[PDB]
Amino acid sequence: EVQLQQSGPVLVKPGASVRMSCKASGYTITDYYLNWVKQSHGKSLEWLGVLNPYSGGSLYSQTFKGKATLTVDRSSSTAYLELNSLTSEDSAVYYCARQLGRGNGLDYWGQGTSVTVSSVSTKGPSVFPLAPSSKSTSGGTAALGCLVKDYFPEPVTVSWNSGALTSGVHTFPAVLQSSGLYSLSSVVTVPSSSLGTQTYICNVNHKPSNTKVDKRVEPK
Amino acid sequence: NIMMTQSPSSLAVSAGEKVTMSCKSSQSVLHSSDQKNYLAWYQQKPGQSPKLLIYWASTRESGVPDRFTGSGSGTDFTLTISSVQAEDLAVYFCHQYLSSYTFGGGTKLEIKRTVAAPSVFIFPPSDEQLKSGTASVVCLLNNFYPREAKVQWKVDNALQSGNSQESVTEQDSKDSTYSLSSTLTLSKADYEKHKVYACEVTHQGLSSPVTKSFNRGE
Amino acid sequence: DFKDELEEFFK
Repeated sequence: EVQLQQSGPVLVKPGASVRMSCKASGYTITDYYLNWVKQSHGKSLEWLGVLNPYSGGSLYSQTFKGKATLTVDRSSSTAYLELNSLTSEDSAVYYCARQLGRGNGLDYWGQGTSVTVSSVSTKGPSVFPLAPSSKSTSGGTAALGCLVKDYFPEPVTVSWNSGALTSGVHTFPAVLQSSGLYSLSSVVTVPSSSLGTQTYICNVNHKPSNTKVDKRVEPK
Repeated sequence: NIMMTQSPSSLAVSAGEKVTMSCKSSQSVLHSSDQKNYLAWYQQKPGQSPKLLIYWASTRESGVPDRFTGSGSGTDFTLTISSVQAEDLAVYFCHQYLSSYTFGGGTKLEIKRTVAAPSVFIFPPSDEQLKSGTASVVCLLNNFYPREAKVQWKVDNALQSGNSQESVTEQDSKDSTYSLSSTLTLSKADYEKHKVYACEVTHQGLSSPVTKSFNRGE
Repeated sequence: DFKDELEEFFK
């Protein structure tokens, strides 16, 4: 199946440059143009420009000409966006999105790369269990979770049992603490009857701090 | 540039209703060489990337359900969802690609459903966190509707202020509920001065506040 | 203008 796999989130300082990648699989990269689109928040999309992966040439929005640079490595099926002279208005999610031809829509979008531009240094989270107890049970169900505390920048990603446990999971939006650091919680509801036979591990990733933690969450 | 304006900015319907949303361009998006309106619609579900629904203003992309229909011409376009399903909650964007590509600001489609009271859980601080000097106490309100809810923290019946933070989820794509997490943060020293840690929850589906509590160290 | 640039780019 078609995939556009973008590189992970980054923290960079004002004035620096950043390069991010978008790897196409499941199709021949030169058969589609590749667009890059900024999403500053949930209700905003802004086009940067478009790459022809076959030729290597690019057409840029006037807004981004000289700010953005599009390139391609055909041998590894990978396109790149470099952004220079970064400001805090450049913090956003950047998507790559393929387009067959002039008249087509943007038919497949990568998962986005989050760029935070900030003078604040990265901080990795502490991960603490939210352990199921007699006060986290409702009618044969138990809630359990992990608290991911004190990190910067966003995002933290959390999975459960390496992605085998998705039903019943709520990973909450992070909150910004007065310190300028984020915290979030991720919880799941499971049967109380099988707390002794099942194993629940929250897998926390915070790429800017190289944090990759697995935490077992057990009763008590 | 060609400016795209969407309306309304949000709307909420029950499953099975019809919705319409508007996209207006500040000038024509008619591409002359093929007489196509270079107008696309996208659906972006929470935490996902946009998905192409419609291009040429009215052509449905492959795999898009029949209930999504694009219409319009000139500068006035419409996306109609004939019978909304719970999984359709999303922000819907329009897009012109006649000239330097521009997008509308989105219409957020929310789902209405019956009242559902929260299931409340409370979690003491972990021993690991305590060993480091801080105590975070978490209150979880699971799978409730509507989204308005209030949490009050009480420590041996004293109302807390100034020492908690909360956030609410996006709406669930299957059951149309919300969940909320609140964290009360104390120093370990202060935490160990009190016995009963309680979170008191007010919500439309509760006729009186619900309290969940634990006694520290037990 | 830009519409013309897009036409030539996609040729």
